[PDB]
Amino acid sequence: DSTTPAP
Amino acid sequence: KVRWPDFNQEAYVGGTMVRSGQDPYARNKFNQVESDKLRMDRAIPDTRHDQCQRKQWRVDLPATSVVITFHNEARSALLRTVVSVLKKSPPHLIKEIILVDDYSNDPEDGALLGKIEKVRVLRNDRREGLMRSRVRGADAAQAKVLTFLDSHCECNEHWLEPLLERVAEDRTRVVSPIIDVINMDNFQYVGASADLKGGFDWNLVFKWDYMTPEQRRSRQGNPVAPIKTPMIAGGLFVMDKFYFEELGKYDMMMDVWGGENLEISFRVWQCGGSLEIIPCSRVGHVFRKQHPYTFPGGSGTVFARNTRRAAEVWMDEYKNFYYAAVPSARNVPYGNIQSRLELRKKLSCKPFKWYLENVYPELRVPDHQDIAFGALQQGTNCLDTLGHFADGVVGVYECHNAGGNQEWALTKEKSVKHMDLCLTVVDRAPGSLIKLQGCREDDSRQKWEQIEGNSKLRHVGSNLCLDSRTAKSGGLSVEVCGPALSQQWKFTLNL
Amino acid sequence: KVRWPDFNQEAYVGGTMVRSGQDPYARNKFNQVESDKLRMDRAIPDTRHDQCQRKQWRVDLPATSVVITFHNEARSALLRTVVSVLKKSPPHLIKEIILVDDYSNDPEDGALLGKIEKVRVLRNDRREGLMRSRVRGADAAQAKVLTFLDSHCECNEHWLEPLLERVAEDRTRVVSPIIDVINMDNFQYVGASADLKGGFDWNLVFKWDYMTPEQRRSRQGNPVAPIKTPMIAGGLFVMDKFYFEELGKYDMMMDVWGGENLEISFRVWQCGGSLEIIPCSRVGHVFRKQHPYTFPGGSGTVFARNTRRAAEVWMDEYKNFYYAAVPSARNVPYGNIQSRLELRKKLSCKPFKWYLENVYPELRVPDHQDIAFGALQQGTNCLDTLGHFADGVVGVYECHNAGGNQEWALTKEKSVKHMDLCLTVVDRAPGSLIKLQGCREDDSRQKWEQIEGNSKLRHVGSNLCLDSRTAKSGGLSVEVCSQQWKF
Ligand SMILES: CC(=O)N[C@H]1[C@@H](OP(=O)(O)OP(=O)(O)OC[C@H]2O[C@@H](n3ccc(=O)[nH]c3=O)[C@H](O)[C@@H]2O)O[C@H](CO)[C@H](O)[C@@H]1O
Ligand SMILES: O=c1ccn([C@@H]2O[C@H](COP(=O)(O)OP(=O)(O)O)[C@@H](O)[C@H]2O)c(=O)[nH]1
Ligand SMILES: *[C@@H]1O[C@H](CO)[C@H](O)[C@H](O)[C@H]1NC(C)=O
Ligand SMILES: [Mn+2]
Ligand SMILES: [Mn+2]
Repeated sequence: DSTTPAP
Repeated sequence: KVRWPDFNQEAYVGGTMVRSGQDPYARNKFNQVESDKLRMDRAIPDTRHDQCQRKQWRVDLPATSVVITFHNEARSALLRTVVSVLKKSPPHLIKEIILVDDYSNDPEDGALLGKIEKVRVLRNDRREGLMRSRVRGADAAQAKVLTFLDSHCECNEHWLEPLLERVAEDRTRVVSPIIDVINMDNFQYVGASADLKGGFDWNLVFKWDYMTPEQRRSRQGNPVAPIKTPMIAGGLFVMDKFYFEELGKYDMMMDVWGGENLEISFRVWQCGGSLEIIPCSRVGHVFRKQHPYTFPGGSGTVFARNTRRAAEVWMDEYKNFYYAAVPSARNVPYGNIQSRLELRKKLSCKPFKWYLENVYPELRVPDHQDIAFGALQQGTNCLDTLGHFADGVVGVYECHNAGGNQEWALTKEKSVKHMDLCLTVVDRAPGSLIKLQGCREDDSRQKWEQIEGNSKLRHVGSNLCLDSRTAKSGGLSVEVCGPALSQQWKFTLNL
Repeated sequence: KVRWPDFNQEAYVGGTMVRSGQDPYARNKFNQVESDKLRMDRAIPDTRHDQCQRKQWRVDLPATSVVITFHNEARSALLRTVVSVLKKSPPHLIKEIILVDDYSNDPEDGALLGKIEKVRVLRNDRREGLMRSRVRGADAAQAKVLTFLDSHCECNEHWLEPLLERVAEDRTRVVSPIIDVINMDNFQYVGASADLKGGFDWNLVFKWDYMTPEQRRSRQGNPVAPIKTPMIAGGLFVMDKFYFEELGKYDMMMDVWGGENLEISFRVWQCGGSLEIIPCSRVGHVFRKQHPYTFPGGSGTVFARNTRRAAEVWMDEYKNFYYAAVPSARNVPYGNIQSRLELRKKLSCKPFKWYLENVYPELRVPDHQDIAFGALQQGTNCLDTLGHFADGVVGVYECHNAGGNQEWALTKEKSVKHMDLCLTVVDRAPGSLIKLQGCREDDSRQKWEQIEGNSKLRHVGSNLCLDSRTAKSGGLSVEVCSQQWKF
């Protein structure tokens, strides 16, 4: 499931 | 071979452009029309701290081989990653750029870029995934130091020297830049916060933590010093090549995408190295919400398989907290892990307990005999101390996932506790407010039990359930067990 | 002289009882009917950590004089404080209990208790307040060590030995028990948390801080070890008597109800001593919401006077942060502080900057140039990051006063910031969402200004104001001047 999240 | 400024960007990108009227997000899950407008070497703001903009490093730094893997990347974004490397890095520190084409539909995406100075392209003849692709890149690398980047990044001013400086001084450091944000809709480059460290909850999904007030205060004398991090994001890092080999590269049986970052972060820390984030090094990345490519069969399952391979090798008994957060993962087959286990023995790695105590102490860990742990959720609200202390009432606020006043456990002694305070039934009369009091293992007024498929909390020996109907006008109460929504409560981890 | 168990509690308490139908909170601001039901030596739960209950306590320790001041205390509560001392303490460690009657309406409240073993009573012939009353007690004390308790406390098992152990080893330590809660409505005794330290915000009102996760983790190997504290609550502590004298007792010109906890905490730390909380020592206290007695000056005004006298002597330039939080205090006369200043010189005390760096580093100090600080309120909602980071939207949730994602500042550079992130006008078109981005003084997209009597936020150089109408369906937006915001 979901991608690497944003800093 | 062509020097990058002589490369014909319009010829390369043009031909794959978004056709008239078509959806500009479909191919890449970011706005290709906006990406294609940009010059290959477009100017971006300098997001580095003031002190970086004059500071330094040594004068003989080892050169690096830059490895970039891609599968059906947008031409404009790939070209721009490559030229940001060539333009922003001192030439003598770039040995080569190795492009690993991981079975893209069109082999020309990669091959056309082989004309550019220092670019070598390697095409996988079938789909291999980012882990096996990165390793193919690393195996072909000629330089002493490896650099990995995703295929939609943009390097900023003097991004490289601060990274190399660290590994040149100590080859057991694995180091990353602060990762700036390239917006997936408009492609604006946005400076990220420098006060973050990498981390994760017990579901083993990567997340960003703010540093503690204590950590920030200890850095006031040098605010651009390296930041030790429990975990790297995973796509952008620099590592001594031989150290990468000795430590076991990556686990070759992980597929497609996810959580090789987890695996390598545990392995480095447990086996004697360190992980750092380097504030003076800035690189932008196109963060997106969805994967644009296929997973044989299904991203959910592949991510869980990969994650299991990491947990079963590195986490010892603490893997059971992962399975408490993601119980469906127990049914996912993960294959043979023997050579990874033999690798751990051969390297003399410390146990995961050591990692938690010394590397990630701020990850909150359940007591071995806890029945449940985490937040206590009702809809989008969470059980909250309201900052109260003993003899105070308790309430709800919107769940914030920051822990603190929304952190609780259900203990072996059947108490619902925060710190050394426990939910206490001070009065059994329906409608009575409950209070926080010091936990007393004998005190029967503090005993609670889950019921109805772990969906509610009943006071042991009674027909009273925890109830939020009074929350905003006094606090949580005890009420006769019944079908109301205000009596629904779930812990985030269930043992 | 009578042994405490032989004392006739019903005779002592039973005239002064709440008459039929009358308000049981009026006299004391706690429930007197519920207090009067209790036996003078009623059983209370042992709230100590497991490890405390196994320790065998030294008893080869210096004895103490216990000083208890009171003004119109409920007979049942005062008796109970005295007997909890006599019952729970080894007899040889109690030299005496000195009751300082601070001009109670009825002198018999105190005098009838003088029959009890070890009890001495001192009556002030006019109202003096707790600071001068405590000093009168201390001056009369015969023992080497002083113990102070409020007149509505209940000592628990082996409360005293762990306190005396500390000051016997090092006389510059001033030590307190963990203070359990005696509920002001039902009088149940409730175990307090052991994970607290004392502290204060810039308004100089005492408050309890949780220890940090880091502090708690360091203590895992000895969870009942002394806790160093920046400040004591003030009413329950043990101190070497000669040390109390040498350090300047209390400021004799403070009145009624102080301030004095603040003053003595600063003085001890700055002048070479320490403050501790001792987990194995447990004593209950009737916490109340209002004072039941009169204040000639204040209470608002007397509290500010006393607090002034502390700030002006001990805080150096940092007093200006107190006045920034409580500007009305600048108009409150506070009298002569000369002998307190001469005391500070004479003792060679460190500056307040030292105290902040070394004793209370976690107290956040607005070394400026901030225009505003805190939560940004709209009705019952607060500006909230939603846990988002750079390039994320921003929103509202209900105000929780816990800080964290609802903490913001308006800087000298005119930016609205959380950590190193700033509210950024990414697009000037009305209805555009704003985003969080790394702060740059430059970025004119990050500049904001208060308007209309600090009731709204306008984007500098535009006719755009911060607007919540989009909050639950995208995030906060910029809109032509839901636009009400207050720090
Ligand atoms: C549990 C605790 O730490 N309580 C402290 C809290 O006050 P409290 O909020 O506990 O106020 P309180 O009225 O209980 O404290 C006063 C104590 O001194 C007595 N008294 C009071 C007024 C007076 O004019 N004469 C007199 O003798 C009173 O009867 C009681 O024994 O903070 C104060 C700061 O000033 C004191 O340090 C208290 O001990
Ligand atoms: O099967 C794959 C999946 C991903 N990638 C590459 O691995 C990098 C990381 O993937 P992505 O950017 O999809 O992950 P995110 O950064 O969003 O977590 C990108 O260069 C991808 O093109 C690849 O080469 N093969
Ligand atoms: C996010 O983690 C994944 C895990 O497969 C990849 O390492 C990807 O490259 C990461 N993205 C960033 C920006 O590091
Ligand atoms: Mn990526
Ligand atoms: Mn009191």
